[PDB]
Amino acid sequence: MLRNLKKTLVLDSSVFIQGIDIEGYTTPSVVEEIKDRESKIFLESLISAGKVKIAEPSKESIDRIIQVAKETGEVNELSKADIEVLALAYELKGEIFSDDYNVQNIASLLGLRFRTLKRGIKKVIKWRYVCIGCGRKFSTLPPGGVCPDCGSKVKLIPRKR
Ligand SMILES: [Zn+2]
Repeated sequence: MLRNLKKTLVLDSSVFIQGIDIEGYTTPSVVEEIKDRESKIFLESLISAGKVKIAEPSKESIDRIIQVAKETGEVNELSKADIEVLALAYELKGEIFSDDYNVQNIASLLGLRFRTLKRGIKKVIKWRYVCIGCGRKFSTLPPGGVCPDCGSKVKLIPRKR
């Protein structure tokens, strides 16, 4: 009776920060660090409403992030909650919800489909030019349109996204 639910989905700490009513699983790891009132009452209520169920990842799932992470460089430079949520969803091959700069990247290189929020920029810029040699990014054409880092020519590129 009346058991509407989405497909598999895992929710991050940040989802309980913004006020995003959604369903799925939550990490008993991250909730230990959730000290606010909004992000408590909301999380606990959705839990008790059976919108979200408790699940922490397998070790191999954590180690999965470590593999691709040590290949991209920042291996443990990411927070534990971050790794924990992401890992779990990769074991389920389901879905994720978050809106962090690293969280977005990791799910990207891991190939896992996720949702994120209506922000757009909070410090970053657009850009539109690329060196051909050292592959340096530019937002403008340098003098001669040549690379102040390798001397090679610079050319235009497609959209950021
Ligand atoms: Zn260059």
